[PDB]
Amino acid sequence: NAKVAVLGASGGIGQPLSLLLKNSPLVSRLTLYDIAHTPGVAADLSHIETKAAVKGYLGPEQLPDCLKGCDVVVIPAGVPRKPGMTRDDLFNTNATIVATLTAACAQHCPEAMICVIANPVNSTIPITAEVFKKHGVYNPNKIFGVTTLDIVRANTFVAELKGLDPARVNVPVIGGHAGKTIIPLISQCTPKVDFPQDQLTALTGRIQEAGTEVVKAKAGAGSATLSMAYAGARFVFSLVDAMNGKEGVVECSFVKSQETECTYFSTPLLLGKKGIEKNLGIGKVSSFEEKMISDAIPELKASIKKGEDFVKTL
Amino acid sequence: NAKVAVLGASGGIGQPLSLLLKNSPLVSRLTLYDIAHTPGVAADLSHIETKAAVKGYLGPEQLPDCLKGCDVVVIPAGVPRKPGMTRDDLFNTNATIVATLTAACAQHCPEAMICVIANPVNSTIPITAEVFKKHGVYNPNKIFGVTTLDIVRANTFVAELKGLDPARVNVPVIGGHAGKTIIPLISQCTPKVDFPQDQLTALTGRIQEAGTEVVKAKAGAGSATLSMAYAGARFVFSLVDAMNGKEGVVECSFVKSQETECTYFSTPLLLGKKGIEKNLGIGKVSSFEEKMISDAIPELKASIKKGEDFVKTL
Amino acid sequence: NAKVAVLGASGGIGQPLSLLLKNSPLVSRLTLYDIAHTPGVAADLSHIETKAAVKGYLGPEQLPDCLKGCDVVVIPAGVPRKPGMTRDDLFNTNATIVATLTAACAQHCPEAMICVIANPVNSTIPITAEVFKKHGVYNPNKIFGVTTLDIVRANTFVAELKGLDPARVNVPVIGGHAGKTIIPLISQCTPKVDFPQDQLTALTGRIQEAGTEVVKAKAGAGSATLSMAYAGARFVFSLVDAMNGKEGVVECSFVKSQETECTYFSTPLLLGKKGIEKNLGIGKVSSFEEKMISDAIPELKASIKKGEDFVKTL
Amino acid sequence: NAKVAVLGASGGIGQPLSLLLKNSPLVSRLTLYDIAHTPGVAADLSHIETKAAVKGYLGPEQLPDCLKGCDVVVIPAGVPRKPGMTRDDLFNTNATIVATLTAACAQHCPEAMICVIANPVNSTIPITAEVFKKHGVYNPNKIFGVTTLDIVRANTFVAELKGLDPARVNVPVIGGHAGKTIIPLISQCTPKVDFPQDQLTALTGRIQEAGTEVVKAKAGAGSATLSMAYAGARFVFSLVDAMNGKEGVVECSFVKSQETECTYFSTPLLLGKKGIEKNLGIGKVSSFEEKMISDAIPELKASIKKGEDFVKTL
Repeated sequence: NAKVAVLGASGGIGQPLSLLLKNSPLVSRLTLYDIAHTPGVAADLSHIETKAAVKGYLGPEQLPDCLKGCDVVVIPAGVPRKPGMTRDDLFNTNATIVATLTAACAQHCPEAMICVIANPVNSTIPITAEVFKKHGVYNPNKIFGVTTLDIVRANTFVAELKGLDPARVNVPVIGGHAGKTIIPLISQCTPKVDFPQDQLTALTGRIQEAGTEVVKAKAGAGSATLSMAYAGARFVFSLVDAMNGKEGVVECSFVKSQETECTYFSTPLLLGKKGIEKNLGIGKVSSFEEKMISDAIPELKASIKKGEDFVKTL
Repeated sequence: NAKVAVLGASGGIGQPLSLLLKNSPLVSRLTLYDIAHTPGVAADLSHIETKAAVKGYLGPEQLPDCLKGCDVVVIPAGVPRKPGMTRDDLFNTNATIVATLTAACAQHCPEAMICVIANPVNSTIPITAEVFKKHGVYNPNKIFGVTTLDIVRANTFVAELKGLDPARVNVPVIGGHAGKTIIPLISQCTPKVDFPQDQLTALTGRIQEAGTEVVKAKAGAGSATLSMAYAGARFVFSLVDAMNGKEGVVECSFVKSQETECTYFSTPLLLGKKGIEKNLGIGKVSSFEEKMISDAIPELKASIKKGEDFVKTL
Repeated sequence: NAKVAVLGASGGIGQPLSLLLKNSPLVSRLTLYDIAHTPGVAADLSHIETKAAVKGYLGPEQLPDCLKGCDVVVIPAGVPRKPGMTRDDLFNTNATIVATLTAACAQHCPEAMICVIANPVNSTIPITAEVFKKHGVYNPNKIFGVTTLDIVRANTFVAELKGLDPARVNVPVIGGHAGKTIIPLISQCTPKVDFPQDQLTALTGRIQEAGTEVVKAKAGAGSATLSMAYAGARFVFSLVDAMNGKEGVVECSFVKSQETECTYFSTPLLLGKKGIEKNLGIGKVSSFEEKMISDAIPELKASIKKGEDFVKTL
Repeated sequence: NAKVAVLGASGGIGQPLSLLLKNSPLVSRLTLYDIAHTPGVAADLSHIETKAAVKGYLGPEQLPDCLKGCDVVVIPAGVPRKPGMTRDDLFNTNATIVATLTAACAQHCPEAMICVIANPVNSTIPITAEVFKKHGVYNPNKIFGVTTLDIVRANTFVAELKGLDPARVNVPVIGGHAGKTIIPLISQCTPKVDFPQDQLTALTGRIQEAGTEVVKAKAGAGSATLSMAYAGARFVFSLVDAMNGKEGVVECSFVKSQETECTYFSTPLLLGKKGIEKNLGIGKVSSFEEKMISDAIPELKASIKKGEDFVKTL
């Protein structure tokens, strides 16, 4: 079974994400990293009656030990938004956080699956790749920008409008994770759904700005933590099931891609033992959906460039 | 199709508990109450792709709306311990919180299952019962002091020592929830385990002081939260399974009892459609376990009387 | 010339108290101790344009370095109250904190003035004294329970009612620091003030419950911090000035005594180079005030015994 | 008889600031505003034996009552930096906070002195000015960006290197408050000091990034709070002294200026009853200092226009 490392385990996302991972029979070893509180979070989780052995590591001195033999590394670490902030306002802090932590992964568990939640994902994935490139252990099949929350939100909002059980809805979401770059493919939704354009546009904008909606609702107490923990655990479970030989596992994720002109893009991915087995690509989309893909590419390029430029300055 | 209310849903226990409940197909409605942050927590959780309708309530005016029509109310509300404190040290603050919240339950959802997590459970359950008596709606088959975390700990520690799958381990734990009153019935464990005496003594002590162990490890940042969320969720699920007619559902819980001279006591309970179907009692125990029961009684009685006396000062 | 150590410098009282000490011409060196955040606190304060050299220490291993050569040790360390709690609810944690910290003082700066702010003062001073006795380093003229806040409050409340400037009001307060052990001597007030018995009783009760009123006003966010830092600073400045040879320095403080049948009591103290120069005693009091002293004695003796018995068990 | 309002009085800066203001004989009315905790902060502070009347206000509804008849308004409200953030990263959040609070000032106490601590000061003072203009109550003599912490730091560092008492050191700092816009005029220091060129660049670098060093030293637990409180208090005292007719009070502050190409600039100001009595200007500076001024102007203009643009789209 899998050894999973959580970098930033003591934060708002990290604690409940670590709880969901500990509850899973797919995990046998769970290592927790942060700069504060980890030993306490680990002692807490270690009492839970599941097989996953839990250990907390504190400070960069113990970071190498945390990473040894890891099959998957999830990185919820990062500063959350306050009302008013854009995801780009977090770029500077989260870029150096992701740069520092992915360097440690490249040095200590370069063969591991790397799942980045830290925002803005549209720049932090490029950063992760370039950091891995500079260490000479670059593998684009094992680096994932976790955009799963966008799919989870689309499913819920569609299900609510159509009176369906969200657990049986699937809405592909492509592009990236910002405004802007979030493209819900309602045309490719299962079960098949039918919305008027004004209702479709409202639904689309709702999915696009759902992160901001939660920031407003929290009124300065941060951004999505619990739903983000759910989405992160879902993606890790999908990846680990696939690594154990489960067939047909498809998740959208922001990865190194030659699907569009963007070197990085989020599409549905067939997962497996090497990570990305096959990029299933964008597929058949509406004219409305195609317009969005075109409007988003400009921003994606900037975000990719910004992230790549940041690594060169190091 | 269960409707569940969480009173204290914005706290360290409450948030991860609410996440676990939201993730469950047993829950169709999840109402969250606190004095702060509930709208943000509910907005966060409402995005998760499960059927449970989530709503946040804030302030005294909204508490009745939160409770109306509930099948189960879980009360993690309360102040946590710091290193050096006993659970009894929290009595004066948490007794008032439990009194107020359980009074609201007696008025607005008297038929619901009331699950009290707030410590010290040995006194706050007596408070809850007396509050329900005052409102003329006391049903001892529906008031539960959640001691599940002790069983979860016992399962984990037994499994670690013997090298077992803790999912397969069930250790009955009786008495109450405070240092000396926690009595692990290792002799009644399934699968049956034999420990040499020195391991048995260290194991029993470890279970009894497990809560203090986590408080120490957290070093001033509170008590167990994530494992208490796990334990609380587990107990709610067992209760909901029983209400849906599932047979053979057994959980230990601190309830109104006849087993000893203590009017409240924790034993294994067969659960059913109206809560406690049958108190299975203490059963056959070792001499060592019998001695531990004898030692627990005076402290239990003292904690029980304290709770009763507090209600008489209201 | 004075070197002052602050034990608990990162806490709610500790940070503002450290700020006030940093701003004083009397302090040459300011060492700050805590189990978290001290380096950031020391760095923050070291930027202030005063002569005191500031350094932050972190964890028990660095406590000896923090204490070496200290002239005055201030101990604001400890857990604050939440609404509902009494000061004795903090006993178990704050007793353990005080016994540990004062044991380090007795070893590493036995000659220093020990100013204890940690509550309950009526027990924590007896604890401090017993720890110094156990190390064979007894000086009852150097151990102070900081009750200054009671005098500060009394001054303010009298001043508000009579329309005076609180800066020019002085009210001796004797006894201890908990509920009815707080005995303000309004008869000895300067300037002379005329209160009828009904207003006198209201004013006295206000002074006695002032700490509880702040806890209620803070509604879960702790106890008095800023006013406590002010009073702690005032007492440390008075003590240091007396150590500089300043004449006629008098402050009420809870110390080991033989003024009443309590072996510990707060009275006006003439301070000097060796700490307590002379205990000025109670002086002449009204009948109302004599009754309060008599009613206070049972509670004080019990708190003293509780504190002393705590050290003997360790 | 100065009435002082503190907007953001419950924050890390606001609480110790409010304490220092409460301790001063210059203040007669102290009104505290925030969105949480102010009643408790005011209760705490109201016990201190000084004459300042203290009142806590809570939420936008009580903001007019807080500001009514104020002579000075100090605004420490704002999100603090975490390691890796620039002050400009805080812009979107803090620009909204400042625009809201200053609009209320313009509506309810338009003749008061407005002192903004909220970062980035280089943009937030322009926001304040434009907001006041939009209400037609613009007075450039009464709006102050509090840069005093830069001077306090410069004094301390100079004094440390030269073995001087920092209380009797004065180093003018000009420009703005962000990165290279901080320009310490070591050539104008009193007493006169000579530094070799290598030390001067190091000394200048230390002063420029001093805020960042405290952020890193706090390692995620915020930015400077206690030194900022000290600096905020110093500036308010200077300004209040001058309003009572005290002569020769000089402070550097980021104000509306015609001293450079920039609309706003920090230089030594002579303060008076009207606020800015006279802008004392940059004065004679070295070639090194002239170079820094030249390099800084492009960044200052950008920050200025950014803040102006923000208000122009409300």
